[PDB]
Amino acid sequence: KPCDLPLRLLVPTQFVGAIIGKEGATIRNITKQTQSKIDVHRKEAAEKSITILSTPEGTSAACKSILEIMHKEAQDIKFTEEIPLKILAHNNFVGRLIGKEGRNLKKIEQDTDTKITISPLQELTLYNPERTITVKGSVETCAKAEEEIMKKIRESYEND
RNA sequence: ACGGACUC
Repeated sequence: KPCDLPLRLLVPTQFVGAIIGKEGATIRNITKQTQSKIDVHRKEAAEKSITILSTPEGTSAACKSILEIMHKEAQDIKFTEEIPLKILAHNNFVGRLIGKEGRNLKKIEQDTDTKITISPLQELTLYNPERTITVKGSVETCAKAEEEIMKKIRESYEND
């Protein structure tokens, strides 16, 4: 029933302060409301990883809160550039997400109204096996795409 | 730096 595989996001360092909040208040609320364990590295592109461990539903809820917080802060500081959702996933667990001929990926794109691209295999390194899944859309469409992407990642984890 | 946090 529990899947040990966390959701891992890549977010711009600029927005981590809003995610965590003064004295941890914001992230404290998220982890309480979504019953999740969320890890942000203090030192670590000017992007930082966030690891979210929870049920599928609590994981999607925490991701959606982080996307909402980040979009608000971008508006607050007149940050005009798009902020795609970026999911990290081990190379061993992406073939099911993509599917024969990209079929599964394109279906998620059409179902969620996002544009999803995966980093090229040859950008991996010996000791970084994580591909970057970039999801372009609104807060709402990106959150739905996260739900569908991680279903496929977990399906591969739990079988493959 | 709005850096919070629950083990194995």
